[PDB]
Amino acid sequence: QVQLVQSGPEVKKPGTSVKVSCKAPVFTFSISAVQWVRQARGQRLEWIGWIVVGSGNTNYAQNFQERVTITTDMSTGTVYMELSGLRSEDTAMYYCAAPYCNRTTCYDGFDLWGQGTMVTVSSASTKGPSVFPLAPSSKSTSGGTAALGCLVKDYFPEPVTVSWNSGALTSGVHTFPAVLQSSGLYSLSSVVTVPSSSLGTQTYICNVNHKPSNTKVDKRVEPKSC
Amino acid sequence: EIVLTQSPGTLSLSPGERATLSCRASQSISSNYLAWYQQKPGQAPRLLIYGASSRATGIPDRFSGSGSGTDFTLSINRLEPEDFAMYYCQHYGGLSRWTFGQGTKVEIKRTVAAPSVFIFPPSDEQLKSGTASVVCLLNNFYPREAKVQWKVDNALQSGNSQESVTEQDSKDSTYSLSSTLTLSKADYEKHKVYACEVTHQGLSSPVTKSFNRGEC
Amino acid sequence: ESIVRFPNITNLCPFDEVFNATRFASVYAWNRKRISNCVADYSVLYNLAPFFTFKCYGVSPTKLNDLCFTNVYADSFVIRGDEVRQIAPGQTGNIADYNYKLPDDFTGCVIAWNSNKLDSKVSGNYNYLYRLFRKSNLKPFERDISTEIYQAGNKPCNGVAGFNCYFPLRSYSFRPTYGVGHQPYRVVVLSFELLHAPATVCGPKKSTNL
Ligand SMILES: *[C@@H]1O[C@H](CO)[C@@H](O[C@@H]2O[C@H](CO)[C@@H](O)[C@H](O)[C@H]2NC(C)=O)[C@H](O)[C@H]1NC(C)=O
Ligand SMILES: *[C@@H]1O[C@H](CO)[C@@H](O[C@@H]2O[C@H](CO)[C@@H](O)[C@H](O)[C@H]2NC(C)=O)[C@H](O)[C@H]1NC(C)=O
Repeated sequence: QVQLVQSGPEVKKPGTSVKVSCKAPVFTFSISAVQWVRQARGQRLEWIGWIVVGSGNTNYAQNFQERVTITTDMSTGTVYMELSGLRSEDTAMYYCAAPYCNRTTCYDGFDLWGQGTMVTVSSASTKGPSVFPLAPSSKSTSGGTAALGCLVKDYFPEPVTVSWNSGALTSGVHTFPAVLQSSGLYSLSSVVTVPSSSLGTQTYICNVNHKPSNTKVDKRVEPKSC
Repeated sequence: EIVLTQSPGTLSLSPGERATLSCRASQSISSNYLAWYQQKPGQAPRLLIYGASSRATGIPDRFSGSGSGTDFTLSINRLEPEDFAMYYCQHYGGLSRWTFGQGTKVEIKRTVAAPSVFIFPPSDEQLKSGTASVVCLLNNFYPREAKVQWKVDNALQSGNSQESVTEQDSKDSTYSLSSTLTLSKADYEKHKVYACEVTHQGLSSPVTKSFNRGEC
Repeated sequence: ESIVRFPNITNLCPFDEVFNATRFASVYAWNRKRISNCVADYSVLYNLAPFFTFKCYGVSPTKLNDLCFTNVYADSFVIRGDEVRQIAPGQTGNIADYNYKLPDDFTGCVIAWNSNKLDSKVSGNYNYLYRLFRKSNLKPFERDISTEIYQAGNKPCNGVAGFNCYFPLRSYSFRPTYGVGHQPYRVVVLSFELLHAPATVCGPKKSTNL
């Protein structure tokens, strides 16, 4: 199908009001309908509302009804959604979901959906991540493998790209999901499983590139001999 | 009010095997104003059901769930990699508020794996920063339901346990977990014995991975 | 010096009876005021209001007086401000596609003037409405009264106002604080159709002295 363009993510202070732009590329909402739905990581699509765009008649889910407003922009065919009284836990994915509307019939059920917008209420100005190693226990390498840890802590915004040996090393590599720990700060963990014989022989570097903070940091995991 | 509860979402199911997703509601609703949506993580769901069965465009007869009044269900006849996703039932009747469903974790039936528990001493660079965190690495465990518990100097804490769960890795189709014991360097010096005891269904006896700051 | 003496003015064709309206009609309907045998007093048109927007589609605006035609079909409607130029034959739009459309061969003229004070009030008069959709595009010169909830899906909602089952009227959002593009004007039109009739509607003629 066609993809509806959606506004870029931002981060704001608590108590603000956010306007998120969702506009169909070549689909004017003449008699069409839409509205937004929200998810946090792994949670329900929390419904927000629905508007008959052609009309303007609204419904506000009686949950955020006092803080959610919608208006359309027929001229450019954009729908809007303002969420006032932004508090902490409103940090979540935003989706604008509409059904296809042929001018004579619409396919019952919203199918043409937006890209997805990230909204963060928590502070603060992008935390360019700080990384530290986690060397495997010397006496724990008896099993033929060692766990060389890679901790990334406290970063903002949304998750940083972490690579092993400039992306060449991918064997026994798993990246760990969002690790919000205290005051909303996001962390993560990375470990590569490697043979014990290759500890000292081959250099093992964490290549962490955080584009939003422009903080490209490299740290080498050297297993302590004990 | 409308409370529509879904099936026991956590579906561990072998490929090709049948599935059934009940969307029992708290009120009687017409059997047309409900649809089912399928979501791969990191992208929005997709339309599956239009009205009654009404298999969606592109989607074959594979998804032909039904139901009426207060009972509504979704049935899966086979399994394909795209089927392993979040399933959502949603009510869209009248000018009334549109009710949504919690979700359903359609996944693959596996063996009962065990978490390979490895603990890690805090790194010297991190100590020089005035902090200390101990990492309890759980890997290749199944099912997802795991309890991670921290005994420090044989004293029990759960509050300062920031855990998360990786999705089933493609190479092995099972979860990996990491718990971090965030604490100030003062707490690092105050405590000598640090450990992580892990209980799992795959673990008849809970495993306790212990390390000492003297050796680690 | 030619004598052009003619009998008296006879009976005024009642137009200002329509234009001097207490309350005009919504585009949802039409006044459709038929004016019968009388003298077509079209001549008196300039004294409506400042900035009377006028433009015709087949008859000379000023020499209209002498051209006697058969009958007149007169109807009126206030419209959303900027939509004035929607009222034109063969020009698609919102109202022109689902409210009222002029056939291409409409020989008549279009009259429009601003309303503002008379229509718009600070409290807001949501009495006037307009169409939102239809099963199909209306044939020209046709009136729709049905208030049937639309069927945008494969299922007839019967009588429930639901998703993809919409109501066909929204009000004229008229607040005086709105812009010139949103200010309600008053657009009327006068049909000058030809038929098989003795052309019982003609403009009057002046006279000389004795
Ligand atoms: C918009 O209206 C309908 C929706 O698809 C289209 O008309 C359908 O055409 C098929 C042709 O086989 C018929 O079977 C359906 O019965 C028609 N729909 C209905 C509701 O009767 C029409 O072609 C679409 N037009 C555009 C411009 O997309
Ligand atoms: C609508 O009403 C106005 C107000 O009475 C009419 O304007 C008057 O017309 C008479 C004769 O045509 C003049 O003597 C007055 O000076 C006019 N008054 C004002 C304030 O303009 C007007 O003719 C009517 N409009 C139409 C076209 O019927």
